[PDB]
Amino acid sequence: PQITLWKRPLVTIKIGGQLKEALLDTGADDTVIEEMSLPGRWKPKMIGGIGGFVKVRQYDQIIIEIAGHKAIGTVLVGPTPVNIIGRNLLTQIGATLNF
Amino acid sequence: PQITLWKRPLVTIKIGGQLKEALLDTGADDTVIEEMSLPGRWKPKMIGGIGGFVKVRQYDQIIIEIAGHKAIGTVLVGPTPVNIIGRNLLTQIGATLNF
Ligand SMILES: CC(C)CN(C[C@@H](O)[C@H](Cc1ccccc1)NC(=O)O[C@H]1CCOC1)S(=O)(=O)c1ccc(N)cc1
Repeated sequence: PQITLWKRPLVTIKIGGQLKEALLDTGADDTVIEEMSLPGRWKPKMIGGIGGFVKVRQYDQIIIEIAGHKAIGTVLVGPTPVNIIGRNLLTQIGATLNF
Repeated sequence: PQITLWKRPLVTIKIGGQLKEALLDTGADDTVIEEMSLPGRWKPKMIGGIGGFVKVRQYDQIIIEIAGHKAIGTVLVGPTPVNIIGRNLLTQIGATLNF
């Protein structure tokens, strides 16, 4: 698909058996999802943006289905106001910015 | 151009005659620039990011060149980890996300 940016680029994802809406965000280095349980080991991380930093849990080797495409990578879980698909997974689905 | 996302999508912008680096950010509704002098009056705006809400200065109808493409629109000035080009100006330069 070709997604225009007149509105927020929101897509459905499936993660841990759950359907969520997420923003495709080229300015996010990594994917961060609202609080949920994920399998496996995690370690703490701080991520920062407008308004400062938030503490998240970093899970590796997580599979997400993004607008029907599967990708695997690191997912950060924490108190984000919006689910964000970041570059670490956008690359895997072949997403590019074009102008 | 086509910009892939293996690295941060950093481009050169020109604003006030000065070259700056900025991040193309589909997850940002608005464009946010580090502190600098811009002409004209400003009005208050609250924007929310991952860490919370913050007050910034809104300048309307500012001329900015982004990776060689001319835009004229709203620029917010405030404490930002990086200059961010948001959807309000990505749409003016015709940017789309493709996968
Ligand atoms: C600020 C950029 C450099 C980094 N952020 C991504 C941005 O796309 C961010 C995404 C977002 C949208 C809505 C609410 C909360 C966050 N939009 C954003 O702040 O919009 C503001 C700036 C002007 O318009 C409004 S991030 O969320 O802090 C972040 C940082 C690290 C990772 N791993 C994940 C995300």
